[PDB]
Amino acid sequence: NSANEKERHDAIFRKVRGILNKLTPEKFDKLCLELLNVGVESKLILKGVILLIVDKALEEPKYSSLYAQLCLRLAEDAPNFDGGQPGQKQSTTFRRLLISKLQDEFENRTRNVDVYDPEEEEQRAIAKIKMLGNIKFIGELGKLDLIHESILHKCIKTLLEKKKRVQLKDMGEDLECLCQIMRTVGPRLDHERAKSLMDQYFARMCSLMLSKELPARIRFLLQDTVELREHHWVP
Repeated sequence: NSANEKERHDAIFRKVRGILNKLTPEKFDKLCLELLNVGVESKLILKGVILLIVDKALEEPKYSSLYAQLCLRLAEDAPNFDGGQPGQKQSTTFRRLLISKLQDEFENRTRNVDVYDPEEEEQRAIAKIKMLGNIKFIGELGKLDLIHESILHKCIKTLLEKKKRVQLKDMGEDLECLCQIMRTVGPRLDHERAKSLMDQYFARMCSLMLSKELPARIRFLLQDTVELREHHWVP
């Protein structure tokens, strides 16, 4: 294309970043409409929009919920650019690239944590916080059927895994995140084919809720989650 066409694309991306910056529960409705007006033009523009959204989500995980809703709107309204049958769950360009991108962030954020596996200690603690933010955003997307079962199980597996370095006394926020995910996605993941895997997860959970190394709040949070499953997740 031309140099001006490249400039036009770059100005749109700078605009998308601004919109994401001032995104709030109160402004959502309006800014969401603006984003839809300029961020669905083509495949190329969709790729950048997704890159920026995930960028912001990991910077402010507190708003995962908000950004997840933004992805839902785009998934439903953005036009398809790939080349389905009636009654089949919708499949589009946006949906496909979103799934792909989160798989990418998950791999990079994982590598940042095991980079050491002094000053380096402060670095690891920051990467450990990024990984949790990443997992929380994934949970929120799964809730709206924007990502699949495979990556969710991958999140659960890393949260329950016991590293040699880390000590049982330092897994509070890791275990707290797990209970969050479990209450958010647990019911949809726990179907017949998955009985074996899930049974395995909750056994591991029961043998930790009585640990003297974990705070009171943590082991009470595990007990409440376990009890919910024993009740077939029925309210």
